Amino acid sequence: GEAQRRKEREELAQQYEAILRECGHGRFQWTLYFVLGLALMADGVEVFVVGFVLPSAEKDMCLSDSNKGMLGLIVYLGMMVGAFLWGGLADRLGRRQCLLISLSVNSVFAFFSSFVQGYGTFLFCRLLSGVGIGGSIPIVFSYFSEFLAQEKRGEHLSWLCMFWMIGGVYAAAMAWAIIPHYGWSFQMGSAYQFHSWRVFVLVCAFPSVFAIGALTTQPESPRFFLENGKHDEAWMVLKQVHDTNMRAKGHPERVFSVTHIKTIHQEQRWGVRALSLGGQVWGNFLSCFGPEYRRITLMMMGVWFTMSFSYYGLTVWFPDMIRHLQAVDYASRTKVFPGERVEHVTFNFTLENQIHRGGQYFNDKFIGLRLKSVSFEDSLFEECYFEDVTSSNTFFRNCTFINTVFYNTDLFEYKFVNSRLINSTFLHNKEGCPLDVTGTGEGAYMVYFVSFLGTLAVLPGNIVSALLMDKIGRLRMLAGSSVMSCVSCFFLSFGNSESAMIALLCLFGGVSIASWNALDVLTVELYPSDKRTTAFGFLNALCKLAAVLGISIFTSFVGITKAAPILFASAALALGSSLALKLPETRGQVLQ
Amino acid sequence: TSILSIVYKKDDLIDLSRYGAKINIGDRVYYDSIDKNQIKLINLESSTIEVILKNAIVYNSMYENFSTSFWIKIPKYFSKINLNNEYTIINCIENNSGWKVSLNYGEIIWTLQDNKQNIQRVVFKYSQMVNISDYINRWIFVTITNNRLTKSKIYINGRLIDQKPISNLGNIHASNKIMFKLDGCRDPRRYIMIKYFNLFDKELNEKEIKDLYDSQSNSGILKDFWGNYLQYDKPYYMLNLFDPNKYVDVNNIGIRGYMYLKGPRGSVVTTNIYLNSTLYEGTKFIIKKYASGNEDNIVRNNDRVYINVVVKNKEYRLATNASQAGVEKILSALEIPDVGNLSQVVVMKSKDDQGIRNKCKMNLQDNNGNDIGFIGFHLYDNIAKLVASNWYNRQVGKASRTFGCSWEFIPVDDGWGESS
Ligand SMILES: *[C@@H]1O[C@H](CO[C@@H]2O[C@@H](C)[C@@H](O)[C@@H](O)[C@@H]2O)[C@@H](O[C@@H]2O[C@H](CO)[C@@H](O)[C@H](O)[C@H]2NC(C)=O)[C@H](O)[C@H]1NC(C)=O
Ligand SMILES: *[C@@H]1O[C@H](CO)[C@@H](O)[C@H](O)[C@H]1NC(C)=O
Ligand SMILES: *[C@@H]1O[C@H](CO)[C@@H](O)[C@H](O)[C@H]1NC(C)=O
Ligand SMILES: CC[C@@H](C(N)=O)N1CCCC1=O
Repeated sequence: GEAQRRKEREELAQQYEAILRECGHGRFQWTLYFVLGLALMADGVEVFVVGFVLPSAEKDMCLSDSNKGMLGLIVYLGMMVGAFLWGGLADRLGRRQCLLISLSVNSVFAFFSSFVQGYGTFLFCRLLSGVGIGGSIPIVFSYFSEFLAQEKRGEHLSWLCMFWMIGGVYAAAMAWAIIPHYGWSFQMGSAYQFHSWRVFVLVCAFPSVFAIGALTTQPESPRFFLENGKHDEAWMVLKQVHDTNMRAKGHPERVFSVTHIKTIHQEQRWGVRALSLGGQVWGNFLSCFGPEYRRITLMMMGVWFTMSFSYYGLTVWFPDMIRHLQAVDYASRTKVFPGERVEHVTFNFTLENQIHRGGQYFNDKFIGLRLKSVSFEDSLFEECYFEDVTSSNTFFRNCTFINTVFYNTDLFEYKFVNSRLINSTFLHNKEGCPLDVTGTGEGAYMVYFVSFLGTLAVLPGNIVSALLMDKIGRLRMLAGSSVMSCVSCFFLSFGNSESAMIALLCLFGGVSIASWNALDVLTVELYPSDKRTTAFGFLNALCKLAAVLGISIFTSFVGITKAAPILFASAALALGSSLALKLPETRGQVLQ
Repeated sequence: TSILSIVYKKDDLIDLSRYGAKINIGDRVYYDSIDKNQIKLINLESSTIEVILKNAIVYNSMYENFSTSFWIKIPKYFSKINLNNEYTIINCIENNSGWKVSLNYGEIIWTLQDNKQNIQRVVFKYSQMVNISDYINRWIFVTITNNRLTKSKIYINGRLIDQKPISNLGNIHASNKIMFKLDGCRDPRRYIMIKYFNLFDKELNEKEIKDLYDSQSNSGILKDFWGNYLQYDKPYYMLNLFDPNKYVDVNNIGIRGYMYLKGPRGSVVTTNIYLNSTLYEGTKFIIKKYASGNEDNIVRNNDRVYINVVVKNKEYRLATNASQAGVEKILSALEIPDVGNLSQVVVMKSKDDQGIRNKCKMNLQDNNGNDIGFIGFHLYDNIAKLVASNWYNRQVGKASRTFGCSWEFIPVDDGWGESS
């Protein structure tokens, strides 16, 4: 029984490879390459949106701690759910069908989140958008693989990873060109406000819609038709590839010589259909953990988890350390004035990064002043008057207020820590958040630039991988890039300034991309066509879970020491490379 | 049934009951100009009131039931010196035996002591961190009943607050002379107001307490926020009882302008002494007499008056166009001479049709004596705009719960101490 079915798969794979060789490489493959590249560009764009809009969304939504982190981590949870779901559904519904459904869901919920005003609703919309976009990479790679001959499969598949970097560059450029315009205050509904980061969200939701539009004009992969017992349309699609390729070549007169293709023999209503689909998907998932594929699946799990953990941890660690260094430099410049006695005189000023200690102000009226990181300590205010006071990161600690009036000020109760107020009046308090929300200004610009630089770092290695994939191999490229990633991880200690962090980020990003390409190609080539999307989606869900874990662990380690992130990244990458070196070789083989 | 009843008379205090209790008053005891029957006692030695009963009415028995009643006004406690500072205000204790009433920070205490030095205490507690208080610097009707067989109970404004058994207490003696002086107060600037002190030789039940409350409430006269009489030619801040976190404000002058409820209110804080809400916010409402023939400045029920409105220390008039869309039509503040025939006249209402005392309400009416309706607020596109409507009258006729037709007048008072 098993031998006959194995022989049938082998002969089907060999005839499919012969047909693909006869059709040849040409315009059809490049058209599908661009379409799936747009589909991958959508995924590449999706991972930057929350990180770029958080500085404005914290003030525009009164976002506290334990809410910014969940917003940052929600896209990966959504991706983890969606990757598994769509990878399971793609082996029973079709690669193109599930890709259209997932991309449409992502587009719809990304459009919905751009107008959402609340936080929990924003969390739900972003989680659903992550679910929609999670299934992009597995389906796209498994869909493009089934149109390539064995002569150049690593090269043509590794060329498909340029669009992820293109999407990252697009996101960085859009953030640089849209977000800094804080003046935009479009008003539709008095209770609601439309800022620039929502426009950025719209522009970042655009490429998924473009991907859907491009994908609507492509045909289903013939291999999925052949596996499911559908022979006529697989022949039609292969023929269409033939005419497109040879018409582009310049010989639109030859005939598709293939007549018959061997096909795998196939052996309340809504609930029954759902139960059948779930059972079949579970069967595919369990057969992924079968006697034939059990060493392979665990080794792939190890490699995916380790590389995802290290990569996402370091990628979230670099900007956090740049911010920490900037904060340390800012706190080093703080001015201190211990003690000052002030008599009747009006006060206007704008003070930044100052601490006034032991002040004694008698009958002082403070009119129209802006405070940024200004702290009054051990001060006494008597018969004072605060009018038109706007403050950020300003606190009154150990202060005593007597007969003072706070008119038209945003000095809320959380800004008086361990203070004593006697006979004081608060009148016409400005509208504001109940707690602190911090403030981000011009320093956003460089952030975009930094992101851009990181994405550009990817550009060289990709080329090299795409130009060398079939020359050395998937295993050797994967190992030789993971080893360099580990070396760059060790080299992290030799940097403590912002420029050093930027250079280190560029080095790591330019080094790890070849390993990621190799893992993608190897995962595509190591599974049968009736389990390719299921296995790829399960491994991608594992990748997203490792991304969550690594991001949390590496962000919890900022400002403490530079040894823990280095140790974690190096150990994980060494384990991943060691596990990857034990994988089988798939170069020079038919797509079985 | 009353043994002691101190009432004001021609420059003295006289006992209404047929006992002729001797009353002597110190040289620093004050009297309010409008309501001389209210007595002010300050924290001094000369600010004293002695009342001497007869030997035949001195409480010396031990099954004898008795009750007391009075009205008290206590200013706000401003600083920590008042904390843990229980001070006696009324004393009838001799040889460590009798009855007494005292005040502490947010507490009114009744104390009974017999010859065996056993103390029984009944306390009424009111907070000071509330946004708007029903007791701070406002008149409070306190009535205390003592049944030697069952219990001793205290009633604030006619409702029971606390009750404690006294069956264990033995024979209670009482002084021949009763005290009215602040005793034991460390605060040198603390005063009280008391009025309408009555004593009865039997335990009052809820019914007689309620009738005494209504009889002494003076239901036919309008009252301000502090419980004092409402007067003409005095600026009052306005408070809505249903929506007490917003104050009356104006934006433009004339018919094109409206007055609305703007919020939120401010706060006055003294770091765990009080966290009250600011009462001196908004626009002042002056009352001008129009048809009241009474010579006094006291605003009585059913008086037909005008309402001036203070905007940037300039006086305008309440008026509305009797003819516009809807029943709930906008009120406006406009120049005094340019009003013409717009509806000005406001009827002041304090008690309902049956005579039950309620808060201050205003009924706008036209020149023809047609009820435009009660004054309140209605929400137009998220703005609480002042409107006169007959919807409130319809609900009153149906005995339904009206929403916003009840107002409160807040004059500036020394017992509140807020900075304007
Ligand atoms: C807190 O204030 C009260 C009331 O004073 C008013 O409010 C102040 C904020 C300020 O604006 C004063 O000019 C106001 O008159 C104080 O209590 C009164 O203080 C005055 C002294 O000017 C005195 O004449 C009154 O008798 C006081 N009234 C009472 C009932 O004691 C209070 O002392 C202030 N607290 C402190 C700690 O000074
Ligand atoms: C602020 O105050 C200073 C002196 O206190 C004065 O010279 C200056 O003109 C003021 N600012 C403006 C804008 O007038
Ligand atoms: C500041 O705090 C210290 C203790 O934390 C206290 O001793 C000191 O009195 C405070 N400053 C003033 C002006 O009271
Ligand atoms: C499409 C590329 C994708 C992948 N799954 O290989 N990449 C590249 C860098 C990180 C990542 O998830």
